[PDB]
Amino acid sequence: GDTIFGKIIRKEIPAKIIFEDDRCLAFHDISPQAPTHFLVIPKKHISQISVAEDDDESLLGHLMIVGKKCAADLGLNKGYRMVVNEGSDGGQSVYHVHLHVLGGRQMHWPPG
Amino acid sequence: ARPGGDTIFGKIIRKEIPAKIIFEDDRCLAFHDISPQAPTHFLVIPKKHISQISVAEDDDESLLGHLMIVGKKCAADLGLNKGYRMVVNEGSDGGQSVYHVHLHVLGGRQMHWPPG
Repeated sequence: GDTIFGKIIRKEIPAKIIFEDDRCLAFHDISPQAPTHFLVIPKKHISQISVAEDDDESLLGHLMIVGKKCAADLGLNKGYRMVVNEGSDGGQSVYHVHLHVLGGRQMHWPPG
Repeated sequence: ARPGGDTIFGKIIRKEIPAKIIFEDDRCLAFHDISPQAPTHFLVIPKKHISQISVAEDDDESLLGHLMIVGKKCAADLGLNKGYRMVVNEGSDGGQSVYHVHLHVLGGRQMHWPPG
């Protein structure tokens, strides 16, 4: 089923967009957990990483490459953390695959 | 220059130091973390040495995606039916301690927010 991230992709509700191409979108998280906290999402509706297909491998890697390029452009020269949540134990909040990128502060261990 | 490099992860790739290996293919290796932060905590690493995600090349996209696909398949094979968290750390603020790219996969308990 549709999600709020689908609405963001379709431009039906606002988001602070950092980068877009034909296959993904990066935008600042509405509930940031670090001075910089953004998401990179595919335009294809994959509901969760556990259901991603083998043919999705390059697309998933593209999310990470876009994420690292956006992080550099946003000035995260001291580093950052990338996160994908799956399911209830993973704390996944929206059932549309999304890569979190967080930085601008020391990230701690354990990662939640 | 041995394939995989001489970080501990390169040594693990070449079977020069022991590891508890879950899965291995021509591109990557999954093995259990020695300092687990959850009841299940493993790492997926490429066999190609890339020091950190910030220096990955555009042509590394398929490999990076493969780490995630292998991570999710291993998580299912290990019975993480209630979910899990995948983490890549970059540099000092990310807490990266080994400069060979690695994907953490953690599960078997409720993970909390923020993720560190």
